Amino acid sequence: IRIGINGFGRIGRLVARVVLQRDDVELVAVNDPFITTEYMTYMFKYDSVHGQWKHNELKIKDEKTLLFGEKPVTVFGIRNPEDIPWAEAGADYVVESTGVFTDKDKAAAHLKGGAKKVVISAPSKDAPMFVVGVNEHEYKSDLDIVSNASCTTNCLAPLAKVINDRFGIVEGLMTTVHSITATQKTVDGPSMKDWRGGRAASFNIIPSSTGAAKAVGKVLPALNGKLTGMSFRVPTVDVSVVDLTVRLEKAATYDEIKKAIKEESEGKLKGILGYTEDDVVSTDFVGDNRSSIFDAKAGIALSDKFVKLVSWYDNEWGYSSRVVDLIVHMSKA
Amino acid sequence: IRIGINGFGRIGRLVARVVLQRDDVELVAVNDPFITTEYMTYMFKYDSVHGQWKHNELKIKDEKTLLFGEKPVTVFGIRNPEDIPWAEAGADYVVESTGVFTDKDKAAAHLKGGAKKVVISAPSKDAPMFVVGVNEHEYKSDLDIVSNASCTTNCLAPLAKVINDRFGIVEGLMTTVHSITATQKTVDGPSMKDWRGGRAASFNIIPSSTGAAKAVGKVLPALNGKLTGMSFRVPTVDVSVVDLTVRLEKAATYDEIKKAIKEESEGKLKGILGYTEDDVVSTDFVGDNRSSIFDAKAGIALSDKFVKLVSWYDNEWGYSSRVVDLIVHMSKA
Amino acid sequence: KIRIGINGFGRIGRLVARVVLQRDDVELVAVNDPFITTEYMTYMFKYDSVHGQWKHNELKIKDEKTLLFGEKPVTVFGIRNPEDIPWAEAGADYVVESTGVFTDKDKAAAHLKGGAKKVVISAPSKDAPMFVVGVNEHEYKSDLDIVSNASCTTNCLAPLAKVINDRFGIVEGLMTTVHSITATQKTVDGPSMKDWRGGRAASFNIIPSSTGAAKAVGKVLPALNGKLTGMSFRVPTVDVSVVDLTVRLEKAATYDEIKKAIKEESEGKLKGILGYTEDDVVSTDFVGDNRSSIFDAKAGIALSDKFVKLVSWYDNEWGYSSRVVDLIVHMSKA
Amino acid sequence: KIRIGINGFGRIGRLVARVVLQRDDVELVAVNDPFITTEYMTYMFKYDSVHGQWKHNELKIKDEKTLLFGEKPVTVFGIRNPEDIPWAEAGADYVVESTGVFTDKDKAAAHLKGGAKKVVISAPSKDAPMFVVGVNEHEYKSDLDIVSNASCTTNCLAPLAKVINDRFGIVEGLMTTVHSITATQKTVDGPSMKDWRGGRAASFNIIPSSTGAAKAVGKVLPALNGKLTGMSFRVPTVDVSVVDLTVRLEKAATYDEIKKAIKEESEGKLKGILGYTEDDVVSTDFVGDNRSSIFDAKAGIALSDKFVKLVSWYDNEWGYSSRVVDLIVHMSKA
Ligand SMILES: NC(=O)c1ccc[n+]([C@@H]2O[C@H](COP(=O)([O-])OP(=O)(O)OC[C@H]3O[C@@H](n4cnc5c(N)ncnc54)[C@H](O)[C@@H]3O)[C@@H](O)[C@H]2O)c1
Ligand SMILES: NC(=O)c1ccc[n+]([C@@H]2O[C@H](COP(=O)([O-])OP(=O)(O)OC[C@H]3O[C@@H](n4cnc5c(N)ncnc54)[C@H](O)[C@@H]3O)[C@@H](O)[C@H]2O)c1
Ligand SMILES: NC(=O)c1ccc[n+]([C@@H]2O[C@H](COP(=O)([O-])OP(=O)(O)OC[C@H]3O[C@@H](n4cnc5c(N)ncnc54)[C@H](O)[C@@H]3O)[C@@H](O)[C@H]2O)c1
Ligand SMILES: NC(=O)c1ccc[n+]([C@@H]2O[C@H](COP(=O)([O-])OP(=O)(O)OC[C@H]3O[C@@H](n4cnc5c(N)ncnc54)[C@H](O)[C@@H]3O)[C@@H](O)[C@H]2O)c1
Repeated sequence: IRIGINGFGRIGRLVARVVLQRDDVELVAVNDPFITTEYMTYMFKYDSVHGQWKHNELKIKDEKTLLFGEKPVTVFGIRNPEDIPWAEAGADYVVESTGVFTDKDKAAAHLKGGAKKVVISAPSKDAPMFVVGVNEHEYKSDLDIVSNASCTTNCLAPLAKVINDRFGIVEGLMTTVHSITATQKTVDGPSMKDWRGGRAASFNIIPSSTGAAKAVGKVLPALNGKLTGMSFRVPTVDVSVVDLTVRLEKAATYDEIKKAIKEESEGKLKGILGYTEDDVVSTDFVGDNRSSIFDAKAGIALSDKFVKLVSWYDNEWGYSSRVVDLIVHMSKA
Repeated sequence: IRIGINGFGRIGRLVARVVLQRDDVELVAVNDPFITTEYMTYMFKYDSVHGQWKHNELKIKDEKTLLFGEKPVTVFGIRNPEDIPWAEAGADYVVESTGVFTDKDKAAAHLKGGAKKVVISAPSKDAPMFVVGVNEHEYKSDLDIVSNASCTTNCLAPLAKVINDRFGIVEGLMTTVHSITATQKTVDGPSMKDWRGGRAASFNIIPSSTGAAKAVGKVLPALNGKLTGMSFRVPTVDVSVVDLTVRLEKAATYDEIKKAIKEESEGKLKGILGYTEDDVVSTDFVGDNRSSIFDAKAGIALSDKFVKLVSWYDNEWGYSSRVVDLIVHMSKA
Repeated sequence: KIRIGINGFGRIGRLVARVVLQRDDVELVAVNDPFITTEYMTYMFKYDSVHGQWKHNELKIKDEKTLLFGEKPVTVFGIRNPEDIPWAEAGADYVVESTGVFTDKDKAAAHLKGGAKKVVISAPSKDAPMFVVGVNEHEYKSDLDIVSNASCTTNCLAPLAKVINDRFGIVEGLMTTVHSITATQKTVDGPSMKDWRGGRAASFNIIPSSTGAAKAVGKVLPALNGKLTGMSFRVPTVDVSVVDLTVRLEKAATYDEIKKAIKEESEGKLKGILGYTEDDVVSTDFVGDNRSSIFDAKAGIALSDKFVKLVSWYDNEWGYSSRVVDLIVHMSKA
Repeated sequence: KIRIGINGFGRIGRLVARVVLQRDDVELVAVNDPFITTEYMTYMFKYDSVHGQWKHNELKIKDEKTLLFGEKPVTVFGIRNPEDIPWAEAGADYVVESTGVFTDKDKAAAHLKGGAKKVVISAPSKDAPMFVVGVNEHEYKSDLDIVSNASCTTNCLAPLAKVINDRFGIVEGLMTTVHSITATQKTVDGPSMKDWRGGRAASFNIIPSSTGAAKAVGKVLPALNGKLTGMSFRVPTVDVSVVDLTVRLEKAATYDEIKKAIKEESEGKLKGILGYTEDDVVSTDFVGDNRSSIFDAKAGIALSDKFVKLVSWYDNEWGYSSRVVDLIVHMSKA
């Protein structure tokens, strides 16, 4: 299980922290043209949210290798995927976490290097989409390039599946309150694709567009077309919270809904879905590695068919775990 | 129209800025035991959100009077409402904006001074509740003490009334993303009444409880029991956004909903309800004095009976305007 | 008379424009920014996170070409390359270079090829002469093809440093600045090849950052050249900074006397440039303050009467943008 | 042996407790806070915005009375008045006074009435002697009924100031601190009768704030007494501060030599107290760092070899809370 990372960013570095820590996978190659080999060293070591790394990893040679205890990782800086030699240093698995190559077409440039699989660290217009714990088994050794969906979809689908599996969802609207990301700006700046997105990120509540509810349909067909949503970017560095307003087919009191989710959190969905009854706020989930954590005391019901459910997620650390879990599930057909 | 302010806080100072600016009202008395006469001078002058004041106002005498151009305001520091002599210096109208005296019973201590009316700057368990533009006409010269509802209710009811007036609301769930307030804490501290509320305010998304949807019923009886909601406190100094997920009786496309609201914003509800199609984020509404501003591009519809609507509000400045408008409407039966 | 052009419609670009538009003695001719659509330009100008909505005007007419500011029409350019900018072809005699990427004297010169008579660089340069208004803008000479309005920080420091120097003389001085974030920073830990700490998430760190401001003062105030050095920390505020000045003086003084001295100069030659407050100010109190430097009497502290620390506030965006307009005006007369 | 009591379960209260609980050489006996319910105490201890969830333990048993920390049981008090605190009745030999409201030597003494042998004030005092670990904790003498662990800032400054002083001697020095917000500040502009700027909304202002840290150094380091003075700015970060030191030295030096000197002392007597980094650090890099002062070589700047500026990082909450525990331990031995 040799893993390469394309784009050593929030997700890429975090995914590296996760990979290097597990004993069943190994980190073979990193690519990022914008970060020099040594600089990678600094970026990996220090982190504003996740803390200084607690094991070890340094620069061995002028530009080609880092040393983690005793495992070499080679370092590339290649602007173009097709010109990444994942082959010439092993790494059957590639995490595509640049944000520019989500088109299955564009991520395939990785097959041209020596790479058996590609995992895109975002939703794709056109790549099978899997969310661990909900539809990862729909996977096949014959799918070359795949997607781990998005952090929001990963938080939503697990709650969504359980909710519909047992009470059925007539209709659903989701709102997420979400932390800022690399695509935002420190001060009002240009972002042609999304205008509300150039506004100074830590000083505004910025409405923002999210395709996750339309994505839950595409990993969970019973719900296809039955949910949609929007988002608000707000000024926290990390952690987000999903807010789902749903209409239930079968009448259910709040307490019933509560321990139906508690059960799955203990059962099939342990490690993916969590459940809490504490008075948590978002810093409480920094470093939490579940996909979704249901917040019982938070949610609210109008009537036993109409209800609002709140679930947390650490958009960076949770989603990064799931990437590794997909990859491992991949290698075991 | 002589107005006194109890508790020279965010709302009280802002309401003072609003009163002093209008020509149809006058600011007679301010009470606040925790702020000395001169200090009031400093607090009124400078403001982190609203800017330095643009007309003028200074300390005349050791502890009893401030001078605004040529109008004296007397300054009290009395811990107990019943012992405030609103009489002995005029001021028929009192804005109760301390946050400790929302009980109609407790606000009545103001009638014991020389005061014809009291306006509570918050919801009351037991005081008639009015939201300008929605039910201010249900008022009577015989109601002694009143409530201007809450900032969220003031943002919600105007959208709510229009929505139900024309398409009918079967069921509604509201979420607000809301700025932090004086009740929150800079760092994790004690708040026995609400635990998620002691967590460091500018570093968390903090779920929080709101009675506004249950309050919209109590100024708009058609909707009584047909909406509820929750809130998220987030790290912006001012401005909040209401997010309403509603189920409509009569089918309506999004565009229809849009210009049905546009119309009222131009019509009956001008100055209370606004409408925009721009890419606004919350700083865009700092200083906006409407009750509610509908954000068209933001909202979303699943189906023509199920829809999500987004409206902004400047929790401090909008609500403070409305207080003055209630008071003025009061004095004119 | 006095038509102006702006290259780089960013924070300084748009703001210098809110200024040029509010004055009578100056006109806004055209703007260039290859990264902002003509309609986007109206959105960005109109709404501002720090300085509020713009309250006079203001729309566009030409599919891509022209913006109507009230009734004045501004020509809109989306052109990468500076010499490809036909400034004159839309009579733009003065060009504000607020791009951040052409602070070189030869670099800025590309604007002249375009048919343009002067280029003011809204940022310090390695070569272009540096003038700070109220300190040495008289060295301007009509020959200077290209100029620099130096930095926000140098504008807060210099005015202040002069009064202190020209009344008690500065022997030795060290400068710290507590500065707001800027567009060069990152929302989230990200790549900053030229400055590593500067890649760290901006609104959640106190970030040591470099500044030349204390040495630039020597270049605009050759009296002081070589006697000042400093550093900065970027911190999570959207706008407004503060200068922290540690100086030793030849001429003994008290805090009261240095306080009185500053007030004097404040209404003298340096009115509107150097300000003086004795209130309990905090940084939001200075948002939209057009003065280059505001001295804060109650904040500072003294060790001796020769060893002292001096506090000056400044709105890095608005004071500086005002100053650019000022300096241009003075170059039009002289 | 070494049982400890905490008055004021706040930021310093709860954190000194995460410390006392992690060590073997010390026990946590009981806590007092009239404003926190016994069950609330577990919530507040458990979850923390800056330092994460606590990862060893930990529950309660007694309706109101007792908390189980792993298997150690802690007695919970909700009592306003210090002398009403029967500390001994629950064998608590050492009392950490982290309330903020009893920093007076006679004020702290109320704890002794309660049957308690020593009171460490987690904050500087007007009277109580001030010891800074690694600088002068040896002046402790077994007679001292009551002690002060001084301030977070004095702990960052003193260690550093000594190395500089005892190798090149400080003639004259001025200190600035860029400091994180604390519980004394306000989310929103609100009343601060004792300090007006300190009432201003904390996460949206750079706030000038006062500090005695440079003068407290003289009281713990009488070599330096009267040669340092300073100020601070509070800024929108939740934890971690940085010290800005402007000093002139009798003994000429280079930046390299002062750099080498600090490193030396860093592993010498002052290991674990004074730290030394040459990396590209920012303030989050120091969250949960238990050292009292971390010197930052790349940040600082030098004017002469007698005029220099020195940068030290510090986690005001965690370093200080570690230090309190340290000083108590040293008082148990000596
Ligand atoms: N941050 C989150 O909460 C989060 C969560 C889920 C999914 N994602 C997804 O992950 C992807 C990256 O997100 P991020 O938050 O890490 O952003 P990021 O900006 O920190 O990472 C981008 C990285 O890619 C590198 N890069 C850019 N072009 C490259 C190229 N052609 N070759 C190699 N490297 C290149 C950059 O230097 C940078 O380090 C996006 O697709 C994003 O939607 C992010
Ligand atoms: N800030 C908002 O967005 C907002 C919006 C709508 C309603 N309100 C309501 O307004 C009220 C106050 O809100 P705020 O945000 O201005 O808070 P705030 O803390 O700034 O104001 C409270 C003020 O009351 C003074 N005070 C306390 N006790 C007093 C007493 N007994 N006599 C006289 N003065 C006393 C205080 O010194 C303080 O100045 C609350 O009821 C709140 O729910 C606030
Ligand atoms: N923001 C401040 O506090 C401030 C203060 C004083 C000085 N300055 C200086 O001002 C300059 C710009 O600063 P800013 O803060 O406005 O930066 P900014 O990023 O906000 O603005 C730069 C603008 O330049 C545009 N741009 C980039 N490349 C261009 C090109 N080839 N042609 C035309 N436009 C281009 C960008 O689209 C952007 O709109 C820098 O040199 C900086 O040192 C900034
Ligand atoms: N937070 C810091 O960075 C820090 C660092 C160094 C020193 N200090 C010092 O520590 C002291 C406390 O600081 P803090 O930051 O933890 O403050 P804090 O407000 O967070 O904690 C004070 C605690 O004292 C409790 N309390 C108040 N009155 C009490 C009483 N009568 N009896 C028992 N408990 C009472 C409060 O409930 C609160 O839990 C102050 O003296 C401060 O100078 C704080």
